[PDB]
Amino acid sequence: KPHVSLIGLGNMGLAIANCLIKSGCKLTVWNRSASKAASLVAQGVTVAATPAECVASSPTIVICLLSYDVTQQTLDEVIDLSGKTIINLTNGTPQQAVKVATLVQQRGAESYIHGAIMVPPILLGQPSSVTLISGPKTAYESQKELLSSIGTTRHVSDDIAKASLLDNALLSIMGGVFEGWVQALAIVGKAGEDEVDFAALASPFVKSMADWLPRIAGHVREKQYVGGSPLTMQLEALENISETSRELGVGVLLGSMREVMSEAVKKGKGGESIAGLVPMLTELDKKW
Amino acid sequence: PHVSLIGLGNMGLAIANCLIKSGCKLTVWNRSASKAASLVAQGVTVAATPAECVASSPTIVICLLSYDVTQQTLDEVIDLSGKTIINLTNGTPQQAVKVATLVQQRGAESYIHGAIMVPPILLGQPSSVTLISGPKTAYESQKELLSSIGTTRHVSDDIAKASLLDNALLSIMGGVFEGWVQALAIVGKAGEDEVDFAALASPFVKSMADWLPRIAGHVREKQYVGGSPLTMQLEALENISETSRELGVGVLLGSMREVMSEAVKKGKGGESIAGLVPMLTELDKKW
Ligand SMILES: NC(=O)c1ccc[n+]([C@@H]2O[C@H](COP(=O)([O-])OP(=O)(O)OC[C@H]3O[C@@H](n4cnc5c(N)ncnc54)[C@H](OP(=O)(O)O)[C@@H]3O)[C@@H](O)[C@H]2O)c1
Ligand SMILES: NC(=O)c1ccc[n+]([C@@H]2O[C@H](COP(=O)([O-])OP(=O)(O)OC[C@H]3O[C@@H](n4cnc5c(N)ncnc54)[C@H](OP(=O)(O)O)[C@@H]3O)[C@@H](O)[C@H]2O)c1
Repeated sequence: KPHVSLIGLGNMGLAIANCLIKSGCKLTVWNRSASKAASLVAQGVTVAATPAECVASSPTIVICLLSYDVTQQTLDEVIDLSGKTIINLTNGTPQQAVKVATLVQQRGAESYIHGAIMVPPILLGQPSSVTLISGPKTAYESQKELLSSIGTTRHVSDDIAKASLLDNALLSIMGGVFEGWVQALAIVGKAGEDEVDFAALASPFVKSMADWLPRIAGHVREKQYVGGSPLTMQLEALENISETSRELGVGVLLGSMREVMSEAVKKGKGGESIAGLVPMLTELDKKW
Repeated sequence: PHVSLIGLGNMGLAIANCLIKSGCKLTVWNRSASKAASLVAQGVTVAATPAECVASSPTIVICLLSYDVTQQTLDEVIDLSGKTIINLTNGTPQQAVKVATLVQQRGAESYIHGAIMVPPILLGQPSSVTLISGPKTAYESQKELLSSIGTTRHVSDDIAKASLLDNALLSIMGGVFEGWVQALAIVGKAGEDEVDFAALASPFVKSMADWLPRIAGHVREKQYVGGSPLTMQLEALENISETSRELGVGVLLGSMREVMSEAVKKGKGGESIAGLVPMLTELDKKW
């Protein structure tokens, strides 16, 4: 029954709380909306009135808030972190991880590790469900056992910023997948198809796309841009998705993809593979 | 078995090589005739014109860039009497109906539309699925020939269906690529190995793949309540932009940020990803 504090009782915060409770720990919680602790009071959880009193209560602080900005606001009056390990499970950018690591260090925190939970709340605590962890190996190692309450942790690096870097990279893929999937479902739906039957038909094709991704990552690393699926042809197919959508009276996502491919053609990269879009991104700070 | 092919691009040349490998008597036409050079050794006949290529065989395969190029290339093909047309040219549902009409008007026996769902290098593998729509009988007749490009799947008697499902599947592919390109740009600029990243990512991408049928049920059942609201997802998309700015790396997923923003405005911030589908079905708009 080690003492753990948890800041944030949102969708993911509350799933974290339940995992930590089941693990057999003595849990102090704080949330802006204290009512979100209501389902935890019966399970023997203490609700601290302020972030400060919450952090005082335990040597191990878990944070799972909306964002860095909300994390900075919440930690504002948390003056004393002596002998505390911070486990930050708040989505943010690599520098935001470094910024919170710095905020808690300046306040006497013993250590900081950052975690990206890669599943929705309902999956938290399945050994299958993976959380990526970055920060000092000894710090991970001391929290490993507690952290096993939320599923399998993968320590990806000693660098505090890395779990967030990989988080942002993986959420990029997820964002792209959902954008395409939502566009796919709007088209088949409006045209009077059953979305569940379409999904059964799509799943084998979506698995093939997943299997082509490593080959593409190799192409990117080796700057090998020639294949049988040029950007000119792919752009023509995206334009037909727009027209297909228009024909049905449905809206059109993938605009950034259309824009970056349109410009790619302009710069005489029209004959390159999808791997050729990566240098379009790495060489220019722009929102397509 | 006499087959005519119109189009010797990346996919057209792969089709040609499948049809040769399966013992067709191939006649070809392409705007750039030189693209038939690898086929002349193998005994293929090059026709001077679309008309003379179509004239040469009972069964016509078309694999051109677009509908526009197809109608422009069929401009002086005025006699399809006796011809069965297999159109493997990507296009809209309405374009498939237009070519079917265009080719009927000129005397074609029948017309089927197919959508090849693999790159040329995988064409001819039984694992490679080409969606076919059109008359069952017309498909039944061509099924044997088409076995050369892999496994064909007759999705509907309705000519427009292969192109409907094609556009739907290519939407997913374009999203997946958009995401992957963003991910690779981010981790590459950060000094990570793209191939080691891909190994790490693989389990996670397969997991996303598995989530999609559930989301389809949510869309059909109009069930938009879960533990992953759009406000939370938008916040994460915004962090991908800032992560990218930190690295001096460009950012895609613009239409995804935009539609989620409007969702939040319309009071749908609490909804799941499934709550985006009605944002699209309601309004003709580019996001
Ligand atoms: N599917 C998921 O839910 C999921 C999956 C993986 C990772 N994550 C990550 O987990 C983190 C939390 O996500 P969530 O799903 O728990 O989101 P959520 O349901 O929106 O909860 C957000 C949390 O942030 C707090 N908050 C927001 N604005 C605040 C403010 N201005 N001042 C103080 N507190 C504020 C909320 O307090 P109130 O309760 O008072 O609103 C709540 O505790 C995010 O960074 C997210 O990306 C989530
Ligand atoms: N490549 C793939 O991975 C892939 C996968 C699945 C489906 N497809 C679909 O298959 C079709 C063929 O794609 P592809 O990869 O063969 O594209 P491609 O390599 O761009 O070839 C385009 C073909 O259309 C011809 N063409 C273009 N503009 C023309 C014009 N104005 N007049 C006459 N002919 C013209 C080209 O002639 P020239 O040779 O003279 O330029 C060439 O034969 C497309 O609809 C595509 O979406 C492709």
